[PDB]
Amino acid sequence: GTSQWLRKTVDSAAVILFSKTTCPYCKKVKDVLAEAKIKHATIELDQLSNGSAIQKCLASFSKIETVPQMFVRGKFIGDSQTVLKYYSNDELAGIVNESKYDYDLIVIGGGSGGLAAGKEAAKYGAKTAVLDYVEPTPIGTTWGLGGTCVNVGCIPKKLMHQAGLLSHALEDAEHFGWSLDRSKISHNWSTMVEGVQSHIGSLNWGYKVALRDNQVTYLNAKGRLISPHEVQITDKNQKVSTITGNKIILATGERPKYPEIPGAVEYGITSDDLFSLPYFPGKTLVIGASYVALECAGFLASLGGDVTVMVRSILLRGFDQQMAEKVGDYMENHGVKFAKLCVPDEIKQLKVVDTENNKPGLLLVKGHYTDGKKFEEEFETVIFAVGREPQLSKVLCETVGVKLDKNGRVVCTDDEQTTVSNVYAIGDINAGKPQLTPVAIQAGRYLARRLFAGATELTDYSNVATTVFTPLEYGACGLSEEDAIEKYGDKDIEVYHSNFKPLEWTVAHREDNVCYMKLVCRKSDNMRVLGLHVLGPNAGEITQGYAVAIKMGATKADFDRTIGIHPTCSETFTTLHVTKKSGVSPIV
Amino acid sequence: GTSQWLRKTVDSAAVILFSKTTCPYCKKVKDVLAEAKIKHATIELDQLSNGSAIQKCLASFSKIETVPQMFVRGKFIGDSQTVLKYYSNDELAGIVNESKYDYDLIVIGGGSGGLAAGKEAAKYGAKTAVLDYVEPTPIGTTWGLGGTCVNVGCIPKKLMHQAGLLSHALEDAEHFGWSLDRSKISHNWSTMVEGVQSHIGSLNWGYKVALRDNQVTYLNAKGRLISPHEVQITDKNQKVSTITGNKIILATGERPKYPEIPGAVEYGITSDDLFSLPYFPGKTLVIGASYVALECAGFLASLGGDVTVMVRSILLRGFDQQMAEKVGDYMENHGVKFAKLCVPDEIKQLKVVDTENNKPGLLLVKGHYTDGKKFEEEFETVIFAVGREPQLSKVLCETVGVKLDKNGRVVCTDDEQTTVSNVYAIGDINAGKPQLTPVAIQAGRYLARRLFAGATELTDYSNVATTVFTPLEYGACGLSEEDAIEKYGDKDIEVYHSNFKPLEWTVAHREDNVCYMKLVCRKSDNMRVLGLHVLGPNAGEITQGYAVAIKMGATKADFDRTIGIHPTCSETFTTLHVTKKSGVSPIV
Ligand SMILES: Cc1cc2nc3c(=O)[nH]c(=O)nc-3n(C[C@H](O)[C@H](O)[C@H](O)COP(=O)(O)OP(=O)(O)OC[C@H]3O[C@@H](n4cnc5c(N)ncnc54)[C@H](O)[C@@H]3O)c2cc1C
Ligand SMILES: Cc1cc2nc3c(=O)[nH]c(=O)nc-3n(C[C@H](O)[C@H](O)[C@H](O)COP(=O)(O)OP(=O)(O)OC[C@H]3O[C@@H](n4cnc5c(N)ncnc54)[C@H](O)[C@@H]3O)c2cc1C
Ligand SMILES: NC(=O)N1CCN(c2ccc(F)cc2)CC1
Ligand SMILES: NC(=O)N1CCN(c2ccc(F)cc2)CC1
Repeated sequence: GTSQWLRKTVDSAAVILFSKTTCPYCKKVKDVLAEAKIKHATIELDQLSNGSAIQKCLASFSKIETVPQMFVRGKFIGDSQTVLKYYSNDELAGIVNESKYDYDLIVIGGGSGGLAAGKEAAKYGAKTAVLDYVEPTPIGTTWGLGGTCVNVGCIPKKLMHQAGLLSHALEDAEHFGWSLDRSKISHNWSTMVEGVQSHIGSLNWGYKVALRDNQVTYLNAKGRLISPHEVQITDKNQKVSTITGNKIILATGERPKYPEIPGAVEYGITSDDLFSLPYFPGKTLVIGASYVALECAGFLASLGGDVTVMVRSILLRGFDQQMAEKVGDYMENHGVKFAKLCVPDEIKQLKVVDTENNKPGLLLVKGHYTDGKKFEEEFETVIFAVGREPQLSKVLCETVGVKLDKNGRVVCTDDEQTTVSNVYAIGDINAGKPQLTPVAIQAGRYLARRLFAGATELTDYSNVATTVFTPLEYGACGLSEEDAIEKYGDKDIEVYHSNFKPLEWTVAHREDNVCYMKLVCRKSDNMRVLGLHVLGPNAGEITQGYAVAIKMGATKADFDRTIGIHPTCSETFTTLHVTKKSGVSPIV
Repeated sequence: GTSQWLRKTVDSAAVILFSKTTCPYCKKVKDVLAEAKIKHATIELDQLSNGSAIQKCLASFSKIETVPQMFVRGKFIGDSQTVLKYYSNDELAGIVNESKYDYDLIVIGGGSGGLAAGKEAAKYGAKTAVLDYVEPTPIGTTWGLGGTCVNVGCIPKKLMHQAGLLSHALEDAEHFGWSLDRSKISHNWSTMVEGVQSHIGSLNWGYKVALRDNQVTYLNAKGRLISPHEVQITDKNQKVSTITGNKIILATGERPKYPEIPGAVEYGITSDDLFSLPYFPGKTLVIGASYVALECAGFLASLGGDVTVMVRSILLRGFDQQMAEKVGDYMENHGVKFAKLCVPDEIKQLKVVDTENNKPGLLLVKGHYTDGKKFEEEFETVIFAVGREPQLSKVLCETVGVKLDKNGRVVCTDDEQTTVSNVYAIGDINAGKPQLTPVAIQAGRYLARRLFAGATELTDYSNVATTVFTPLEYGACGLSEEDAIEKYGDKDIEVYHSNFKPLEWTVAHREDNVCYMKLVCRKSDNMRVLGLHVLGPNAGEITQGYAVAIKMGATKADFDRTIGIHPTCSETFTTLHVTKKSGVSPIV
């Protein structure tokens, strides 16, 4: 038990010191390592439950049981006297640097998970390389270091969401006594894209500075694992070479899909292209019904665009469908048009994009509805948001032995290990996990600590909260109502719910009964809260704190005995009492 | 145990039915009761663990052990056959209305607590009266039903805070691509006040409708308790009379204090006057440093005013002082002037308020700093925010025997009972309790259920979260850092903290390291979170959900294992790691 943990820690750590906070020979070794700029992990035995047992297990590697023991890459290096001997004879640098591999860790993919893993590993003395490359889109769009969320995801899409929210703030301001005239104000797309892109550029540069300051080697190159320890790299000049590493982390992410129809690749775009587009999209068709599809359609309409969404079946498949319907109904009342039960058959080009005068082209979209009727209409821009997929055949030679599932994602143990013992996978390519930026970051940092600092904590992937940043936002944590009913039966499920109205909406004359919240609870388990759902402003800020309580097993009685903060939207969760079974209206 | 509960429940319930969900004779009685429009409490014995014991205890009152059994004001009325006999003989109506008093419940005070208590009691059949009166301010200001929060508190102050927040939204809009010119836009005070007051008026009316629809008698009269069961009332024609009630709830609240200096009452105003003022205050001095003082100074500055705050000693006495200093520094960097360590000596009138042209007057303020130097400056408006106090020698004859503390608040047991057995107190006048609207509402509703429906649940007053709505908002739950250190010692306290920057502030070029958050934890109790603090936008929405986790005993490990929602401000709580003891900078 203790002995198996110690064996695993010693074999995998790059540089580690076993110590006690109270020993001056420890302190003497720490100071030498600091002065020579040797980073390392440290385990203070006097602050662990069974540190006395660990102290005795170390003798199986060092033949000693005493204070100060330093190891390098699985090898006992010495006690206090021996380390200082190496320091005084200028032998230490070569000892801490000798390795059978070029790197202790190679990270393939420089995004949310990969950068977090690489920076964390280097803090404990692991010699680390991070590889990142951005394959251009069909029209040629490319970007810098940081991954999907930083460049073409959460960061730019929430900034453009905020630009959309400010249109209603302009409207509201007149009712609160400000003298502007909303009807006389317009939006400039390229001015907003320039501000968004300047912030993204400061993030690209910040990550490059962070890697340099942690002594991480950054290679802007495409990586390919050709055997358990060998990574083939190709650079911007198509020069090819090979580097080796002890541990490997796969963190290459996904890219958008295109449907298999004429004209889609040639004449449509995706979210990869939208966030740096040099011209306003104009009259726009969004094909798809994911959160990506609805978030993009929502802010385009708030910025003054003429927007239509083509929905194959339902909105937000996999989310609570009552909440999904309320989200779509709000968008439809505030401008967005919906072509329901409809799919596209072909895109025809009518005008080429005017790259000179900075204007979109013009397209003819032909499709059909699920009963057979026809769809035909012209648009200036067509955006595909019909899902995302990894392309691991680009990354991973089949002979290496890493097992994939039927969707091409990596099959992992609960500690992110693949079917190849030294190879791990994190982020969106880890099969079956929520595909979210904070999950990738936690997985990457927690893994680096297990590999290189002797930690044991695993990532917990259950009950991870979400927020869809549609014009009226939707936050959730836990099960949808229909999933709870399927798992436990309707008779064992109680749902408390209410409409509400933000105080900010009263003077602004906004809608009385559109915001909505509910708690889905299990009767036979002390009214345990299985899922929480809220539609309203600032939904992500509302939901986050409740995720801690749900992690600890909150019940309805816990929400009842907690007192609200007034005046807020969030406080409505503390006084819910209308049940769905009762049939009493939730309006206020 | 069971028998003492049953006797207390039977003695004080107005109309109560003991029942079982499965018994058709009970259903037969229920149907009769609401056809005759008789409201009542119900206790379903099959839904309780010791229902068999309660059923045997009922025989001590009725001489029978079966269900249904119906009681009125402590008296057994009959089983199914007997109730129906009274019904078909038109005797039932007189039975259920027979009382030794005019009312089952008289509530003195029609505010947050009193309205909540009165409506809840009437739902279980208590015949209820709610008394409310508004003593005019020195300049004559008065308002309608609903109490301090609704008319001169939480509601108008947050609407005016929102008006101030919208000025920075106008500034931000240009950076996000909108074409307005912030420098050419101004604010109209009276347009704002008209919109605020129209919403307040809809609340006044809504409460009167609510009382009518719950069969509660509303008396717009001043009440005075002259003996345990006797309330003397004085109406708006100075007509005086007496009403009697079984239970009495005191819920009369507080009003603002004035300092004992010349000119203060004659020429200054308080928050009671500010929210309906017919002219913009102009150049304004705020005397005081409470949350009321800083919130009012904050929105007046955002609306274009020239504002000074005169601080006797410290800001936000009783709140965490690091956070208080950050709140004030932000205010001072955005225009609010502070006269520190300074008190007023006299207010001189230079111009009378111009009631025709709708303009303030002009005042000379003279004061002094604690070292003796002099303060002298002119202002158009002087607002006193130097505390609030009850005036129970106005509500309560000393001969009744209700004990007060040295500050004039009512001394109560943990079930809100005064030293007079039928008299209870809720809300701001209950000594030692947090003075907040949701606390008063919870106390009132829970008390009504114990009096008239046999409930046992008490109000929990510990770890109640707060938010101060200054221009940058400050939310908190639990102990300040200095209180935690005093209680447990500095070596048992660990503080995790970080600055942050809202994503919304990046493109808008707002400040990098002004928002701030920390967790104050107890080392020897598994790093229990003793206090949570955050300074930033939407701080009340951020804080609320974590108050459930703190109620449940959250530790630092609970925050660490919960995953963040991205991009939000709140997610920064899920990844904190810099400790104060380490000396590492919290900047980002
Ligand atoms: C439009 C959109 C909006 C989103 N909004 C949110 C949101 O609000 N909140 C949220 O939590 N999540 C959001 N997400 C999801 C989030 O972006 C992902 O969950 C996250 O980026 C996954 O991180 P990752 O490390 O797995 O991969 P990525 O961030 O995709 O990084 C992988 C990197 O590796 C590179 N790479 C690929 N192959 C190779 C190779 N062979 N060699 C070298 N480098 C390679 C890729 O080009 C990329 O730069 C959004 C996603 C999209 C598309
Ligand atoms: C400026 C300001 C801002 C505030 N902001 C917040 C905030 O954001 N959040 C928050 O939680 N709290 C806030 N508060 C506090 C909140 O207003 C109080 O905690 C709450 O109103 C107390 O309710 P209550 O029922 O105890 O008394 P009140 O609401 O004051 O109601 C008592 C009522 O009884 C009446 N009355 C008095 N004497 C008699 C009598 N003899 N006969 C009949 N009627 C009588 C009074 O006129 C009044 O109408 C604020 C307070 C102020 C002053
Ligand atoms: N034919 C190929 O296999 N690719 C590999 C990736 N590619 C590249 C481009 C830019 C960059 F900065 C890094 C790498 C070059 C061509
Ligand atoms: N004790 C007195 O001298 N009363 C106090 C009550 N006051 C009044 C005014 C308006 C109202 F609607 C109800 C009552 C009149 C004078």
